Amino acid sequence: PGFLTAFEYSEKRKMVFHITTGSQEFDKLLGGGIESMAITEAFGEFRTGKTQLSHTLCVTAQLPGAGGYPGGKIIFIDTENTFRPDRLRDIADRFNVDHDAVLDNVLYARAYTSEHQMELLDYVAAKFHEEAGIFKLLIIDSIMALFRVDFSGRGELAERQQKLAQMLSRLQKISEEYNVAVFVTNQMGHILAHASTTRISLRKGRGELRIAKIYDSPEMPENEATFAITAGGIGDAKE
Amino acid sequence: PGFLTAFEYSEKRKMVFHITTGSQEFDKLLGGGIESMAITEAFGEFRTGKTQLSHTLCVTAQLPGAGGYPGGKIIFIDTENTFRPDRLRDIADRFNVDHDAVLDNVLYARAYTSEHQMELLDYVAAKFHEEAGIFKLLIIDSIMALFRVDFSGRGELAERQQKLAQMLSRLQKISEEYNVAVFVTNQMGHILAHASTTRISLRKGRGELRIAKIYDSPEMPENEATFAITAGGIGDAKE
Amino acid sequence: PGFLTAFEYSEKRKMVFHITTGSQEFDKLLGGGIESMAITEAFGEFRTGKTQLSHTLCVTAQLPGAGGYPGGKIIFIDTENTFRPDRLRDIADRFNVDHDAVLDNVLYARAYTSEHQMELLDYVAAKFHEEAGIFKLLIIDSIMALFRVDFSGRGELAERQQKLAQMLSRLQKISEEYNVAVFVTNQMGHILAHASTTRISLRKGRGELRIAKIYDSPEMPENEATFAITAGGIGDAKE
Amino acid sequence: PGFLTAFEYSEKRKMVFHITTGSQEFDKLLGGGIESMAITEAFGEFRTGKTQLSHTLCVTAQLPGAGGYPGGKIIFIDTENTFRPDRLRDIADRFNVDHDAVLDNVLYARAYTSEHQMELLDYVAAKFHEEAGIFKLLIIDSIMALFRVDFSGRGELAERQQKLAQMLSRLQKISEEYNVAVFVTNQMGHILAHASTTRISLRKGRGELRIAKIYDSPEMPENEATFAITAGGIGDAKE
Amino acid sequence: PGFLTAFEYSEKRKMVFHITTGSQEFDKLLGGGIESMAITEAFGEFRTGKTQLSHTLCVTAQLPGAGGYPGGKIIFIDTENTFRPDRLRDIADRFNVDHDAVLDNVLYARAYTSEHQMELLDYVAAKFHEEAGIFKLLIIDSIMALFRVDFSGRGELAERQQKLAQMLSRLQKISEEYNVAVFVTNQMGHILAHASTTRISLRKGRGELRIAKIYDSPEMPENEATFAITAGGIGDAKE
Amino acid sequence: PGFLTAFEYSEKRKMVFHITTGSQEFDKLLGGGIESMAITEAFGEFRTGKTQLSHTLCVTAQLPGAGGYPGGKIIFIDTENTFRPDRLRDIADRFNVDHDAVLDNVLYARAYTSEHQMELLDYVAAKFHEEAGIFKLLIIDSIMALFRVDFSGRGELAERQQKLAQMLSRLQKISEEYNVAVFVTNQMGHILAHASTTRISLRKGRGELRIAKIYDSPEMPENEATFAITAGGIGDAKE
Amino acid sequence: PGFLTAFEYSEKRKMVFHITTGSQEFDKLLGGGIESMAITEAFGEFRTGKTQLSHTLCVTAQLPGAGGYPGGKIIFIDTENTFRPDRLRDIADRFNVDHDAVLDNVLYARAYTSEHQMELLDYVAAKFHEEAGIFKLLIIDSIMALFRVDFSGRGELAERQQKLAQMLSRLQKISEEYNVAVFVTNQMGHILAHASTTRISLRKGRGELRIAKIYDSPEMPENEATFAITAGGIGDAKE
Amino acid sequence: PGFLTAFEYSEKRKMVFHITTGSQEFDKLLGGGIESMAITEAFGEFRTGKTQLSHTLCVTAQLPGAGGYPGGKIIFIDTENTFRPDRLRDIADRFNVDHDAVLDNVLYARAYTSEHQMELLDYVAAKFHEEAGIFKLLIIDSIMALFRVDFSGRGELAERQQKLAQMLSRLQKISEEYNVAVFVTNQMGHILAHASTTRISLRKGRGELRIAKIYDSPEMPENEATFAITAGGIGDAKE
Repeated sequence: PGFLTAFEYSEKRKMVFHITTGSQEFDKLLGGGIESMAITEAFGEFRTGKTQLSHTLCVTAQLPGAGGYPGGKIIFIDTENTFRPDRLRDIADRFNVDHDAVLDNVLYARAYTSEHQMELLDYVAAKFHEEAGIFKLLIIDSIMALFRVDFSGRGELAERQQKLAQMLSRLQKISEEYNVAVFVTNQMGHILAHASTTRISLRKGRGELRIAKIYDSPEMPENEATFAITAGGIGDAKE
Repeated sequence: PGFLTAFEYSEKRKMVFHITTGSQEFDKLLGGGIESMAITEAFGEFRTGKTQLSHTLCVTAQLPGAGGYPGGKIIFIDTENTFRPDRLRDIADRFNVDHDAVLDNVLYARAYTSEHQMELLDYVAAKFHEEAGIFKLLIIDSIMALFRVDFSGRGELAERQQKLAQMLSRLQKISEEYNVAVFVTNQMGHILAHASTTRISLRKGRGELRIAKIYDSPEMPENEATFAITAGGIGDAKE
Repeated sequence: PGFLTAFEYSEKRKMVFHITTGSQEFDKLLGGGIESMAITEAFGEFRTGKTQLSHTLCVTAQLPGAGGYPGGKIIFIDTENTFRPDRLRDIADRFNVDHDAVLDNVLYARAYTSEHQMELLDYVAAKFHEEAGIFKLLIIDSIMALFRVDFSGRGELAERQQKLAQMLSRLQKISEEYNVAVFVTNQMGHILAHASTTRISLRKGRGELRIAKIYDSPEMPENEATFAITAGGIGDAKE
Repeated sequence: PGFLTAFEYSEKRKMVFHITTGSQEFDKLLGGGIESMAITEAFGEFRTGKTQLSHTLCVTAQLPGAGGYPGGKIIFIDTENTFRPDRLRDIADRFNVDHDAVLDNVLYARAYTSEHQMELLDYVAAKFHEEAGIFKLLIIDSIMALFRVDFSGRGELAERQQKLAQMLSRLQKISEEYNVAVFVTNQMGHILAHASTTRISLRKGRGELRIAKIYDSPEMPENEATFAITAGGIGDAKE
Repeated sequence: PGFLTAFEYSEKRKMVFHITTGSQEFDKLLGGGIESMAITEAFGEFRTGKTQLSHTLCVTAQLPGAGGYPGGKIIFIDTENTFRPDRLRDIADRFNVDHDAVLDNVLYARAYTSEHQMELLDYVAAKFHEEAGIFKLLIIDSIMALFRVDFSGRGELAERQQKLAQMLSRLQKISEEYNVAVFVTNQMGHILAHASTTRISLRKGRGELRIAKIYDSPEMPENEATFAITAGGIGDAKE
Repeated sequence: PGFLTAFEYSEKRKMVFHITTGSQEFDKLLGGGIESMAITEAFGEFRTGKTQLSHTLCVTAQLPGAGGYPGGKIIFIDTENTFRPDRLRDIADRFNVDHDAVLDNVLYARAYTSEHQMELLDYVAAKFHEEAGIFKLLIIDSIMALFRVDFSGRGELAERQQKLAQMLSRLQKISEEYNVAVFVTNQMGHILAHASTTRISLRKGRGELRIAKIYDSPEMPENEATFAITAGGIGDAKE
Repeated sequence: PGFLTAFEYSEKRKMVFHITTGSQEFDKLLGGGIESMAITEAFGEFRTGKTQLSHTLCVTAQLPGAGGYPGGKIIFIDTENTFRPDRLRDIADRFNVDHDAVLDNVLYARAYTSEHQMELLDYVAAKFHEEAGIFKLLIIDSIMALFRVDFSGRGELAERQQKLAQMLSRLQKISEEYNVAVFVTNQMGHILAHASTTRISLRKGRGELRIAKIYDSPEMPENEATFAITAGGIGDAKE
Repeated sequence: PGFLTAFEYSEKRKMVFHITTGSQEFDKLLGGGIESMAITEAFGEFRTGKTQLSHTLCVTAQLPGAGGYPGGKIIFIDTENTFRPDRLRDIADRFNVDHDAVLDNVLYARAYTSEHQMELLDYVAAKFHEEAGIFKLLIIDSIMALFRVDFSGRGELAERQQKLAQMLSRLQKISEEYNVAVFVTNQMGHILAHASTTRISLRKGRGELRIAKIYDSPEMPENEATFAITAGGIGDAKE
């Protein structure tokens, strides 16, 4: 049938793995961190760490971890142009790992147009459908931002909202079907809400520390998560 | 004739069966719980149990019960992505039933687009028309939510309201004609009102307990229903 | 000629028969109750008896009565889905009549779409044109309600008001031409006014009793009608 | 020529005859009552006698009267559905005339649609063009009312005002050309003003009596007309 | 050439003749009365004599008068339907003239539609082009009034203002080219202003007398004209 | 080349001649009066002399005058219909000239439509291109007025402003190219401004005298011109 | 390549020559006066000298001057119609030069339509492309003014702004490519701003003197320029 | 694949070179100055140095400097028309370099239309794709300004915003792919924001000095940069 049983489905959910934020109190809000078969969004301020974090996971998703997560290659479509391999080699250190590796470990792609972006997504698939079990994360930062662009004024939102979900769906179908963890940064019943299953909001608690909270995610705790940031990516906020 | 007699019709209504909410005072508002040949809606808050309940019935509709209700397979189209087989095996327990069963007992399907959703509904039929008397519940949560999406702004509601009922009708025609009990969660003379014969409103009475009320349903009692929630699904609220 | 004489017409009006409301003071407002060759509308509140009454007449129109009214079969198109054969067998009693009869005595049909509804009306005809003198009532509750649905927002009322009367005319042409009594419930120079020759408004006078009044009908009395309701349908309100 | 001389025209006006209202002080406002080669309108309240009067003339136009008016057959297109042959036989009495006659004396036709209505008018002609001098009155009550219906909202008045006069002209061309007296009831430089040469306004002076006045008619008197109503139609209001 | 010289033109203006209003102080405002090769308009109140006057000239234009005006046949297109040959025979008297004559002396035509009206005007021509020097007046009352009708709401004035002048021009081209005197009644840089060369405004000075003034006409005097009205048409207002 | 030199152009400007207003202090504002190779406009009140003046020049442009102006034939397109040969013969007198002459001296043409008007202008050319040096003035009064007519409401000004200049250009191209003096009366960066090189405003200084001023014209003096009017056209205002 | 080097470009800029305003303090604001390979605009009041100045340069651009400017022929497209060869011969004097020369020295062309204007510009080219180094100035006064005309109301600015720059570009391409100095008068990020490289604003300092300032031009000084005007064009303002 | 690895990408970023502003405290804000594989924008006031700076870099990008930047040819598309080779030879001095060189060192192109501009950009490519490593800077000042032009009013921004990014993308694809440093001046989630990776805002600190700040750029410091300007381009602001 065009669908499977509950059992046969939970057969799959046993392959749900979390990718560490690199911040224990942050991973706790996500009860593990980034999840698979689920698009996760990054809510923030003008100056947010989402861009920083993206790299962090560019690696964590290589370091084996909890739940017997092996670690795997990655795809980093960069709409904005803030990707910095240099930041990577700066992190692999805090995790004591070969430089050329982490880098040989991340797939990079610049998103220019809002058609290019999906020109890409429909390709990310092929590479996932080619071989499987290798790619554990699909990080696109930021997805939206590039769409507010090619729009035809506040009169053609209709070609945008239509196009936006025409893909955000194709993004969902990837996540759960190919089993990976898709991360996404941006600054916006909004189509990119039901779309993303977990939404993290970010605020700054005075330079060093950052407060991560949830806007809407299954079993969402009322408490916040205090985390810090440094060269070595994201980590715990000590005394 | 393109229609049957009153007698010949009441011949059918004798096959109307209720599926337990798992909460006596809740089943009383529905005078049995979920009904057949009738779409039932779930009104709620940002954080409602409708999503939880859906699973509850994912099972109750397997446990034989009142009115000589046998129990049967099910179809759970999930628009939102909050279906959790794990929650099931956690309930079958409170009802002392084989795990692999309950699961082998539920048909799962993810709704991605608002066309996909009906691509599905027109199929749910085929499986119902293939063999009969097996499927006792059609649970779609949430039906609407996925439609507020593919819409073309607040200018093309016209393609939406048109499309929405183009199906909500096809949903009705299933319920009564194939005799099953269709449950539906959402958060909205509104097309999805005459559409659904029974509308349940949900409010939270301080974490543990929840107050279920009726917005509009035949022989609707003025009183509310106090029920609780736990791992084992929905149940009665004790002292 | 495409029309007949006054005499030849009054030849027909001698076949005008009233169908009892089951409430003497109610039948008096209608000077007999429901009339033939005339669409009668039911104005009411959120919780009105119109739905209850519909069944009442589902029978009364079988019990011979005043003006030498024989009694006959019936057609109950149900847009809403509140038809209850069970309620019937509960009434035939107060009128001491065979159960299987009353039921074998009513033609049932669910209205799903606003096209289906008329798909039906144009058929109700055929059955009336096939044989005559058998069907004494055409009860559609509610006619409107199902139309507020398939509409294309408050911008396409134009396809609705046009479609609505495209039928409400076909409803009139039935009533007078085939000589029957068409009853209709709903909650709205309004097209469904000139359309219906007799309009009854309903208000509730504290649970037990109900006050029926006229909004606009030939020889409309200024006085109201106090009637009650019970399992056995509609009846007089005693001390 | 496509027109005749003044003399040759006054040749025709000598065939102008009035049809009694049955109320002397009313006939005086019209200086005879209803006129020929002239559409007369009936302005009124929710509960007006125009509907009653229509029948009255259904007969008066059979009783020979002033100006050597013979009397003749009639055509009563009924848009509303309030025509009552019974009311006729109740009037012929006050005028001591055969029942079957008065009735055999009136041509009846129900107007359903706003196209039907004219489907009729263009036929009323044929019967007038067939033989002449027999039909002395063309009573359509109400003309407008049925048009406010098939309209396409307050946006397509343009198809209505256009259609309305497309006929109200065809109504005029009948009146003067075939020489008859067309009466019309309704409740509205308005197209149906220049259209109707004589406009009578109606108000109620406490149940029994009614006050008829003129809104706009050649040689319109400033005074009103006090008339009464009973089973025998319209008559004078005594002490 | 497509035009003539000033001399050759004044050759024509020597054929300019005035048609008496029947009121000396009125004829003085027009310095003779109605003029030829010039459309004259009649401005008035709800109850104006313009309709009365029209007949007056229906005759005066037969009585030889000043400037050696012979007198001639006439064309009275009647949009409104207030033409009364009877009123004529009532006037020919005050001018001591054969009845059958005056009447045999006026050409009558009812204007029904706004297309009919011009269907006529383009014909009035033919009769004027056929033979000449016979028809001295073209009286159309009222020209406008019939146009406010067939209009398509206040949205299609564009088909009206366009159509209106499409003719009012054809009316001008008649007046000066065929040399006659066109009179026109109505109640409105307005297209029907430059159109009409002489505009007379009418007010009522207490039943018997009427005050005629000018709104805009070559060599327009500041003074008014006091005139009366009776069976014999329009005349002077004595002590 | 598609243009000539400055010298070769001043070769032409030596043929620039003024046509007397008949009022010295008026001719001074125009430093000669009407000019050639230049459209002159007449701004005024409801009751202005522009219409009177038009005739005045109908002659002055025949009387040889200053700058060795010979005098010549003329073309008087009359949109309004106020041209009066009689007024001419009344002026030629004050200038002691043959009557039949002045008249044989003016070309007359009535403007009916706004298409006719230009139907004419494109012809005035032909007569100017046929022979030259004969026609010294092109007087059109009023140009605009006839255009406010055929317009399609305040929505189609676009067909009007477009059409208006489509000609007012063709009017300019005549003036300078054929060397004549075009006079124009009317009552309005307005298209008919850059269009007309000299704009004269007119006000009334108590019946007898009139005050002519300039709205916008090369070397426009701040002072006004006091002139009078009589049968003999326009002249100086004495003590 | 479709472009040249910086060197090869400065090769051209050595041919940049200024054309004297005839006012030293004015030439200083322009550091020489009018420039080449650059459109210069004239901002002013209702009564501005821009029209006067145009002639001034009609000559200055013939008088050799600073920077070894030889002097050359000129093209004066006149939209407005205020060009006066007479004013020229009045200036050549203050510069002691042959009259017939200065005039034989200026190319004249009247701009009638906004299509004609460019019909011209695309021709001014041909004459510049034919032979070179002869024409040193392209003076169009005023460019805009004629465009506010043929526009289709304030609704079709879109055909105007589009058309306006469709040319103002073709004007730029002339200036720099053929090396000349284009002067332009008018009265308005406005398309005719980036368009013109130097914008001069003009105010009047009491009849005799005028104050020239800059609105926006490379190296624009904060100071103003006091200049006078006389028959001999523009000159310095003495004590 | 349609994209490269992180390593293989950082392989490229090692070719990222900065081009000196000529102002140390300015280069510090950009941590080197202009960057490569990155469009840099210049925010300013009516009178900003962006135009001046453009030349400065027209050279600096020839002087070898930090990070082992060799120096190379350049492309200066000039929309505005303020490019001054003379200013160059005035700068090469402060950097002691051959004049003919610096100039032979810059590629010049005037942007006329908003289609021309891109007609160019798609060519700048060809010259970059022809040979590589020679052109180190692509300076377009100003990009926007020329677009506010050909727009079709505030109604067709839709053709503009669409067209604008249709290129600003093609500009990005050049920068990073061909490795150069694109500088851009102008005065405006705005499409030309995500578009440009580094945005510099400019304010004037009293004639001599200028304060450069950042509006939005990766690792944007809160501090400002005080720099000066002179004939020799941009430089440091001393005591």
